[PDB]
Amino acid sequence: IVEPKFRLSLAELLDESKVVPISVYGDLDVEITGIQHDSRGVSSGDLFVCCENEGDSVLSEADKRGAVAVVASKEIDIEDTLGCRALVIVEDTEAVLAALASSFYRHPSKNMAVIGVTGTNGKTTTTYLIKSLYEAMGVRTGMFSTVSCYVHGDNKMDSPTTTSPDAVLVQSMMAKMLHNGTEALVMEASPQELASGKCDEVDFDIAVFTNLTREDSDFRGTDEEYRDAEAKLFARMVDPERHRKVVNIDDPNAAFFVQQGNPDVPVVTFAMENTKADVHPLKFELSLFETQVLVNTPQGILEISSGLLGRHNIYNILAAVAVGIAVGAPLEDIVRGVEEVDAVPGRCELIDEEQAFGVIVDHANTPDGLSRLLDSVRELKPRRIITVIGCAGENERGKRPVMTKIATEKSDVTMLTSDNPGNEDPLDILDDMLSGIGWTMQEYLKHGEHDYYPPLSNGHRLFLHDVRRVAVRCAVAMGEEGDMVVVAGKGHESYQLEGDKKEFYDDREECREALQYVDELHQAGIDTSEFPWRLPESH
Amino acid sequence: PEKDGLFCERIFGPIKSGICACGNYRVIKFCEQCGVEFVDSRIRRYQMGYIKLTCPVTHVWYLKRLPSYIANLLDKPLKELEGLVYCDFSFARPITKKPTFLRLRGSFEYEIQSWKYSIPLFFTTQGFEIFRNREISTGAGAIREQLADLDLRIIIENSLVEWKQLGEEDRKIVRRKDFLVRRMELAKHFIRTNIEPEWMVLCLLPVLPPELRPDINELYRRVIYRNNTLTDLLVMCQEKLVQEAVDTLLDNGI
Amino acid sequence: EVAYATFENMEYGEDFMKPDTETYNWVIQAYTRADSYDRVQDVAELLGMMVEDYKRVQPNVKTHALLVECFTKYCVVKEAIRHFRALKNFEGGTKVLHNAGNFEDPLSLYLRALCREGRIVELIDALDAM
Amino acid sequence: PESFRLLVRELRSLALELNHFLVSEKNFQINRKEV
Repeated sequence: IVEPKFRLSLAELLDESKVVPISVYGDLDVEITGIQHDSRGVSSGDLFVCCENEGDSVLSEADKRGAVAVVASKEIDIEDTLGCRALVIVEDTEAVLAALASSFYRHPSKNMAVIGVTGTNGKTTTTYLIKSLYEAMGVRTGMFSTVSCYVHGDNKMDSPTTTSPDAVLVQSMMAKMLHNGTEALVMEASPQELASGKCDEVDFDIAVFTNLTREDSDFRGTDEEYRDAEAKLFARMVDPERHRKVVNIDDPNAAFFVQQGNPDVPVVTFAMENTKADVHPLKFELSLFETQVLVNTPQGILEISSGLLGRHNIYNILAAVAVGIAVGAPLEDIVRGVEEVDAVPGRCELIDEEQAFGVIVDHANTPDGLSRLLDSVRELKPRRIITVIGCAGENERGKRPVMTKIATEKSDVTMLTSDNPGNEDPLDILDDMLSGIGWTMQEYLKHGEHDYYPPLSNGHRLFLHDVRRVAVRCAVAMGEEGDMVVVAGKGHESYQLEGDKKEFYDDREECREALQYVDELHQAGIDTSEFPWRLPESH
Repeated sequence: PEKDGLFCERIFGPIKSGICACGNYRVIKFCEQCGVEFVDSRIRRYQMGYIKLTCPVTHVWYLKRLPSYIANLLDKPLKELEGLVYCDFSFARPITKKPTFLRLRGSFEYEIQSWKYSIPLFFTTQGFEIFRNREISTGAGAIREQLADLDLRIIIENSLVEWKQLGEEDRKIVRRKDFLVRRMELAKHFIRTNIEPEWMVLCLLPVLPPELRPDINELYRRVIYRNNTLTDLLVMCQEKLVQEAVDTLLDNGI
Repeated sequence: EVAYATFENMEYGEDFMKPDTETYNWVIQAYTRADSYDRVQDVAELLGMMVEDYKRVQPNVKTHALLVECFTKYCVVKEAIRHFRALKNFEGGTKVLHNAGNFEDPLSLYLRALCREGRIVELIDALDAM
Repeated sequence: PESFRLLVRELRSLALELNHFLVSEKNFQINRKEV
């Protein structure tokens, strides 16, 4: 991947961005080769933007790393503490930050087709499906997702491990795709990013609305503010000739979004249950390994066989179909693009190694995320559900008993383990989890001495192990014909934080490697139906 | 005196009062070139050293001198406990305060077949080593895990109820009763003192000051030699050689 | 051992130095609140020495409260019950045993030990005294 | 005394410590003698 080079003077950058400074000090002709807001990422020749929440030590760090000009909301004594050649004072640094990044990178979003997907659920899988849909038509398509970032095809970018990319970063990578030949792009438009104004300078072409449910406890706002934040993307649907709208009409809110923006913009409706939608399924079949759906579209009917699981993924397929319908895509490109996508990482990702039970890895780490995930697995009609779940340490202490009660009431077998202990002892977190069903670590360990763990009041089984690698692989070894093993918590994350070091750990690899070697364990006489294992030489 | 040896002047002090290893003299704190403390040479009569054992070894006083203290505290016959130290045995489920998932228990004279190939391969070797010494262990280290994990208050209650049951009910009942009284007496003393029962297994070996060993030196050499050999390999046969040598140094003729 | 050396000075001294009831209470209290080692045998031998001195020495409220506290701590419950019965007849009684909640609250330990051993009839009689 | 100081070191070789404490009869403070 080729790194673009940008060179703009400070005077030109302000003039292009239309930012009116309160006061300017130093030299306005200083050449700027980069823009940064985090001091640890500032390089020599970069323009530093100081947010209101970063103190005086941050400014020195940016200056030490070679910042040549600084933008901040408050007056700073340049003459004795800063070696920077210029300083810009603005009323609001956060609002100006988006404008500065877009002007510096020359508004790359104006040279591509930008498709923004907003909603509480389905943003990542729909973004993965739509990118494949555009690629099936031969368009070099990039992607901005919570999981991954691509320039086009399989060319993965080394994305920083930040759940919400900043406004500078979004503009920075977006121009990189342009320099490398990207023609279209699909980005997730999360409510937090839309509310924060990070995506304010993105020229969206098509806005897709999936659904809205109050799930994100991280959102610092009311339900109306959460709803209006997503409406920002639909508010920009102004040009009828260029812009398109795709809405899920099963949501009661959907009417609110359709009224947003220019009412003359074309709208394509998709629904699983409402047959009044333009794009809707006629019949579908769900199994542990695949879904098959017959979808009625304004241009005809389509047959789709997808590796994605659950009925919530049918909506994501329909949204990709409707977006293909909206752009007038060839029906055959719609089917090929959808069927090409097999596993978006960490989103109910099926781990297939030609075995008789399904293994899915998901990022669900909340009581309501786990409840929704286990209800989607149950509708696939497995014989048993085996869930591997843990809780993060030093934070979110209130969900520990809650997630155990949910797992034990919806899963036939539950295996508690460690998700991210940090500096907390893993057996202390597991004691907090055990309290949600009336158990304690001491009682569980007593049952281990008698080599027998009794079931719960509902007849389900609970097992425990503080080593995640052991607990994940032991749960795969408990799988039988027609079961489902759900490894929740981490999803696509590739680190297990113990103490302070972020040891490399991938849940997908552990499930993949356990499936390979489960055969030799069973022919060696080991009975792994439950805890404890029965070796041939044990009685 | 050889550097870092049994007579080293880093560890035990100068052999000449006020004279360092390099020969620099001062009137009676550490030399910059060698590190000798400029003190009286009499400190070699009182300065201790120690040997860092790669593998823990049981103290021969508390294992072999009948009646055995470790065997009485663990309620295991010295025969089944001596093979864990000097024979090719292995003890399953040494600990009870951490999760386990195998139905093994007790002393295994042979080796578990599946534990050799299938289990290490299924969990990978790097991931297997983390929880390996929690399902089945071997050597004196296994004994130390049992001692460290003992619930001394459970021992007293279990011994008392078993003692009373035998009373309700000829050379074995009386002998078993004396065993139970000794065990509960032993547990009580640990509770009310600051002595930990796991200290009966040595992790470090204190070394006598050189002036008191101007036999013992050769015994120290053997312990260091085998202990240095064992850390180069990192086996069970070498652990026995280290453990046996420490037994010879501490108490021969046992 | 510091207090016991002084007690031996008195017990085997002249007549004007002989222990009184307060002297026995101090030495008993020293052993009951010892930091380490088992002291229940020392207390029980001191009690036997005090009983052998009955023609000259008689107990008071503190003697029984200390003895209830000692036997409860070492879980010699049947002996703590005998001395609690004598403690009931003394005015103040259980308040002295409570020690204002200090020294691990000997009043509560006596009640807990009665509950743990199913001596409920004794436990109710203890509550009446309180 | 050299007879007793040498004894302490030989006992230390067997992982035993032999400490000599003086308890003051005046203020009951415990002093560990340099042995």
